[PDB]
Amino acid sequence: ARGPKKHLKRLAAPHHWLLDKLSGCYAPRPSAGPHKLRESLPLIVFLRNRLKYALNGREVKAILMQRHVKVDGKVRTDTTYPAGFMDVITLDATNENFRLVYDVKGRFAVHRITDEEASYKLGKVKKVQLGKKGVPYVVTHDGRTIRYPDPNIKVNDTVKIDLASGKITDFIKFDAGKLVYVTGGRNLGRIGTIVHKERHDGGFDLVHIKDSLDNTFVTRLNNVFVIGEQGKPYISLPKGKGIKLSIAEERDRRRAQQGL
Amino acid sequence: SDAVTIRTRKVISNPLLARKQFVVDVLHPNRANVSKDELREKLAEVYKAEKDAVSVFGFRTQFGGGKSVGFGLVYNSVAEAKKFEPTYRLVRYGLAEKVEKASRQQRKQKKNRDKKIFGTGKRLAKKVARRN
Amino acid sequence: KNSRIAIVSADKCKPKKCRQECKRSCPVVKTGKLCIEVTPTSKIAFISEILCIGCGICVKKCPFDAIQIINLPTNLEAHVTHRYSANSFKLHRLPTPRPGQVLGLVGTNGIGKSTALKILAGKQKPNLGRFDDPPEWQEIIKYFRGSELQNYFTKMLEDDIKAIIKPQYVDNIPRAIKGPVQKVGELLKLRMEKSPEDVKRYIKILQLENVLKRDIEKLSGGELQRFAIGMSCVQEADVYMFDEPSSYLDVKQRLNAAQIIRSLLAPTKYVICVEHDLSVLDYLSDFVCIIYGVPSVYGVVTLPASVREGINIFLDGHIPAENLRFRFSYPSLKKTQGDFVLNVEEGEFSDSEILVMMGENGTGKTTLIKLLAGALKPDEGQDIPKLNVSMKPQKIAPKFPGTVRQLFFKKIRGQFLNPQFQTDVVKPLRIDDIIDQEVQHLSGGELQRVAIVLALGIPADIYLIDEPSAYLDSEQRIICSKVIRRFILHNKKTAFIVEHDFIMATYLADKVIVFEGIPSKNAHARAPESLLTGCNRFLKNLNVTFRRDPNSFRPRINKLDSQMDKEQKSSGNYFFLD
Amino acid sequence: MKLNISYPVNGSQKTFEIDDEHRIRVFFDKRIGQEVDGEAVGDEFKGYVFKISGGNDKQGFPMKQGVLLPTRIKLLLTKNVSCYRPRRDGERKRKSVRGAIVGPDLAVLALVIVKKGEQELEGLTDTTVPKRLGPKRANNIRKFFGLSKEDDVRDFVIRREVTKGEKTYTKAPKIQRLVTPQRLQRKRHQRALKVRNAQAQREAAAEYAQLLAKRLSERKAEKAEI
Amino acid sequence: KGIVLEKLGIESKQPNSAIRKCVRVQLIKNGKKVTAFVPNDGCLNFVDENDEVLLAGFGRKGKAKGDIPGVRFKVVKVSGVSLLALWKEKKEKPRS
RNA sequence: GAAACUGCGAAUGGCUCAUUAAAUCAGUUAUCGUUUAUUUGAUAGUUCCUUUACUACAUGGUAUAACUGUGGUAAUUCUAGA
RNA sequence: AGGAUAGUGGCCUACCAUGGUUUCAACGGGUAACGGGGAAUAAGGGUUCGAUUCCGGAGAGGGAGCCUGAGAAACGGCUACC
Ligand SMILES: Nc1ncnc2c1ncn2[C@@H]1O[C@H](COP(=O)(O)OP(=O)(O)NP(=O)(O)O)[C@@H](O)[C@H]1O
Ligand SMILES: Nc1ncnc2c1ncn2[C@@H]1O[C@H](COP(=O)(O)OP(=O)(O)NP(=O)(O)O)[C@@H](O)[C@H]1O
Ligand code: SF4
Ligand code: SF4
Ligand SMILES: [Mg+2]
Repeated sequence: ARGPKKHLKRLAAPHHWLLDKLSGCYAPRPSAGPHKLRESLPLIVFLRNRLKYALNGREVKAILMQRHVKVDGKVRTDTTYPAGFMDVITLDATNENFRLVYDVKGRFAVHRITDEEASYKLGKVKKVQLGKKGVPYVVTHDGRTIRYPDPNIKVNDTVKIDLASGKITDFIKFDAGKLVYVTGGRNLGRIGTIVHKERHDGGFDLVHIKDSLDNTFVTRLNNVFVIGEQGKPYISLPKGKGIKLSIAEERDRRRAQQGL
Repeated sequence: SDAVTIRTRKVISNPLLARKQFVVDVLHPNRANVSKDELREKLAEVYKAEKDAVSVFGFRTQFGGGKSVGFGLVYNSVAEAKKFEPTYRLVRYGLAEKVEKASRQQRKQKKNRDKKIFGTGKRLAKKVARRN
Repeated sequence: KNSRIAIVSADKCKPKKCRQECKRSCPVVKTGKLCIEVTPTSKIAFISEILCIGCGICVKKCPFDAIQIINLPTNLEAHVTHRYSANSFKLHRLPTPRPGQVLGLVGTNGIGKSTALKILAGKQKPNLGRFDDPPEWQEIIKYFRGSELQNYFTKMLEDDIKAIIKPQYVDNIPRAIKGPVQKVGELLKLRMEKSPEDVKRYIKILQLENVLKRDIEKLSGGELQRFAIGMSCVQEADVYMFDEPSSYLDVKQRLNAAQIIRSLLAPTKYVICVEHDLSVLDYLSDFVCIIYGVPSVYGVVTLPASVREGINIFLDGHIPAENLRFRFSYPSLKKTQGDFVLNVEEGEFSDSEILVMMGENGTGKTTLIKLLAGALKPDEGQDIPKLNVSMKPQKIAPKFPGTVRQLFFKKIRGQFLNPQFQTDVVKPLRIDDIIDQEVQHLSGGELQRVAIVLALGIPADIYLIDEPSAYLDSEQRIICSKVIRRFILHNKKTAFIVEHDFIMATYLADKVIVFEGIPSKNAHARAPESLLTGCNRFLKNLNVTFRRDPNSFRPRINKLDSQMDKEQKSSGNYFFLD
Repeated sequence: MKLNISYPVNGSQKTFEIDDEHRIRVFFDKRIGQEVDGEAVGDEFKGYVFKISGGNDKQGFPMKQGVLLPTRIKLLLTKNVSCYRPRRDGERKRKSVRGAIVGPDLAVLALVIVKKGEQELEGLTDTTVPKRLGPKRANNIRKFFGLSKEDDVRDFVIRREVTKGEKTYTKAPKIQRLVTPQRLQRKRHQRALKVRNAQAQREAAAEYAQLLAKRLSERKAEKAEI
Repeated sequence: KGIVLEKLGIESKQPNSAIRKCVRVQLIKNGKKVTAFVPNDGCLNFVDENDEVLLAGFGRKGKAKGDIPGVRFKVVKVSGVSLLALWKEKKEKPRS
């Protein structure tokens, strides 16, 4: 209707922000940013709902406007800034560090990380082309272009990004024998290393994946994003380890064993 | 009054706002309601920061009686409390004083009148004076 | 709840072409009584008033949309803000004291306006047509919640909106408060708080510079109305009210009064005028707010309109809500008092004829009348009245406890017994309530009508009449004036009529004497000449002109200087179409 | 008709209520901009020469510049053009405006002047307005006094006091488009930044050549083995 | 909702021999001539010629109720009061 | 720090469903037939094309609102000159 | 083959060809028809409703045209006619 939509209601926003139906009509529309609208998570949502630091929007703004907190080690003062997958949220509150990584149920958990891990992040290369004056370049899932890459780095691979500098510290190739995370959709927040790839002419390369318990499954390659070598993940994984328990194991562990 | 017994459950320290945030639970048999002012007087026994520096807000009584739940804050210094706490709570605490000005629709009417005048508007008055 | 009624005439409301469906499908026509009377003919469809039940069935299936549907005024125990008891006046809506703009409040006389003003002030509190218990504000707030006044009235409860009103009547304010010292001087200083400069601006722009050294009691009602407004104005307060400010005052001095009222309005303040106006309400108010009903029975206030539009609807009648119809000799005497030189010239005071006076307030028209009756004077010579003298007072705020009927026994009802007082008023607006009921509780035009009777009441021919337009409007004024003229022309009398109103003078007038000179200095009464030249003389000095409203024959004062105004100044004529 | 005269040099101005049609028979059938002699009008304006700038006719409508026809016509009016001001951005409106041909129906001729005659007028000739905002920008300051470009700006600046009563002071104009240390620092920093960018691009492309060289060595020399 | 036209005396069918006391009504909206029965014992003397009455259908959805030929509507309110309230002496009818 | 100039915003929202039957619409692709303000990340050392004097690059010109004052019209967030 | 659009394209021009739809139901007419997500009822299958809190569409009295902006054919912008 005659241009961009600036407002956004509750309900229209995704289920994995854990937005309660009541206590408001509207939701925070994520601002135009690196990540997409539906996949990403606003900073306000990360603060008041998850971490429980702020109560109101006021308080959130008052926290953000005094610098302190920063995504990618950069000021980032806007309220509804889209913090997406695999982002370092550096805070000065008792030297606390946070990595956004997916959970069992496809949400963003409060997963703390070490001060050494805060240095670097990862990124799935979406295209690699020549820019102006024949200079090749890559582009990650979060738009962080890197000039003068290694010729080994082709499409669908992962890059380790240094944050402090826009550089390629490492790269990992796309095949079996590597630890392989999976985002997007039904099998969102799982790990199973790849068994084998499938070509399919005319788009959509369904990859076959096999977790630690050998409960194999298939997902689409656009939502697949690797991580590291077998038994050597370059990022510290959360509780659950990208396995996904059935409802039986849930009723055994999460409402029987854990009780006092 | 009997027992009283303040219990600050679900304690979170908040370095980024310079405060602590917590759930005040109170056991008050043989008295009607809890009273915020009395809790402000007696919360300094555990934390020690006078009264206005601390703050609190947020309560509700349990069904039946004898008990009250609530959600509250404790800021470290007074200045921080002044700058971070919402403006309306300060009035309740007696620190700030809200300028009780005109009605909302009245202000809107004023705004419309100001829209209807171009520039400063003293020129119009002067023109009228020359006219008569 | 209401009386729905049909209305007919239109642009090519064609009965000849249509095959008359109105007649063909009306329920009242098809059960005996002819409500809608029509044929294939040259004229319009005629439809009755009294018969029409309402329905609106003819409206839907008339082939052209000629016939509309209206709703007539009637009480239905709806709303009711206040009554007194029973077989008495009631009122339904008091409303939006809308701020930042002056609020006109118009109606035919004895309709509630004054009572509503009192209610708004919080002096005479409402009762919802019931016999309330000790301070029942709660209940009344609950009744008029869901609306603006909830806020207003609650504020009033804790006096965070201080009250002030200009009273209806003028003679009561000097008599009630017997001050230690008179003049403008000190009594104004005790009243005012605001500032030193604003009061200077007020008294200066009020063009008085007269009554700075003089006691209030001596002052004529006009210079006195002026003081009343001044005392209301300077009083430091939140609310502001002016209950009929522009009565018996000069045409020039009305406009600047209005523009002093205007002074108070802007910065988040509420103002509420009442007025029976010509077209000087153009400047008084921004939001005109008409009231309708029956005099001294029920009154309903319509939601506010724009001034222009509102005045234009008051004339025709129908509105977006309802429909209120609407439409021998004497020598040159030299008279003095203390701070005045009231001279008079010789004249021809002819038999079986009227005589018209005009002038600025303080031109000496009024004391003349007193001296003619009996008060003081003369030091050299006079002419005693041949006929028995008949007198009209201006300062009317009387006190005859008991009832008006008792006071009517001091006159007589059995003279020229054929209508007279009934021809003044009896069928449309009614006099039953006015003939009963106390005079203490009676309102302006009705109280004035009391004095219009005290004139053609005692046996007398030679008549002294100054300011009957006091507390009356276009409805009550014109017919009353016509009746007065019919009286004194038919049965052979002589009357010295004195008006501030233009229509009440010019529709009567023939011989016109003109007062001239500055207030609290001089006064010269010029001889009776033609109606045109005399009126020019009256208005050349005042420096104001009129415009006859072409459709309805109605006066509209000009805006000090203008394109048409200057033509009138250069030509001379201030009255078209005789 | 009323007249409104204004002398541009002194910055004075006054109205004149001029009745009698014979006194104003010269002004009729003339255009805005044309020069008119005041001797034919009367003795007070003898010697003067008047240029007309604008005017208003009856009902307060202005005279648009050189638009012809002595009648009010409905015209589209946009931003940055006379006899209109837009509220909303790019808002064009149709308004009835009169032409520049002077006729009987006029009310105020907005008369200016050209030459001052033998007789001196009452208001205009004597008084002179103090021109309010003195030169703000540096170059305009330098052109007002006539200081070439080596006299310094801080000492030669247009002034105005402010006597309150108790405690007196004297606030001055800010200057724009003026040299300081700060701007020199900024330009220097800009150039430096550009240089650093260039060097960073030079250093970056060099390593690419070495990596490429290594790729050619390891890969292309390995083809000789098979 | 409708006005009226006149009171009737409807000759009922066999075997149910009586007179039913209905009203001819012209409506507001279309303005069609309709016949309508008046419920309860007595209660025809409440309504008069020309009067705002709110009608309801019988129950049967079109056609006769029981023994009344042509009549396919009853009443509900007259002068906006309800016949049921009037029959049972609860509420009062306004004069106009 | 009112006013005004500039820059943004006012195309979001909120409201109603009259038209509209392969049209809207849902799921589902595609743009290797494209525009994309703004965020987000990268990004033009080579313009005095006589870079031999060429005008200042210690950084230069054209106006113009608010404003002071003179008014026009019955009137609208009408506006004229100086 | 051009023009026009940010663009493909009968979208529109000039020339040339005689096609495209259809009783597996075109074309017309009606709809008290905005389309979905849904709601009511429920053995199972169904039947009726969906103006209405979410997505999408359309229109701000009727039509038509346009300025300005990245974005409108905007209507708490403009323009004319009814
Ligand atoms: N206290 C009272 N007791 C009995 N009757 C009253 C009382 N107050 C008012 N009335 C009646 O109510 C009517 C209207 O009152 P009011 O509002 O004063 O008239 P009004 O419309 O202001 N007249 P005016 O100002 O001359 O146009 C009058 O006709 C009185 O007869
Ligand atoms: N003893 C006195 N000393 C001084 N002045 C007096 C005295 N008595 C009366 N006056 C005033 O002298 C004036 C004579 O004017 P007057 O004839 O009353 O004008 P008017 O016809 O009343 N016009 P208006 O005020 O419009 O009614 C009056 O205004 C009186 O107030
Ligand atoms: S009103 Fe309608 S119906 Fe009655 S006459 Fe005029 S046209 Fe024929
Ligand atoms: S309105 Fe009701 S009554 Fe008056 S005419 Fe039309 S139908 Fe007959
Ligand atoms: Mg009254």
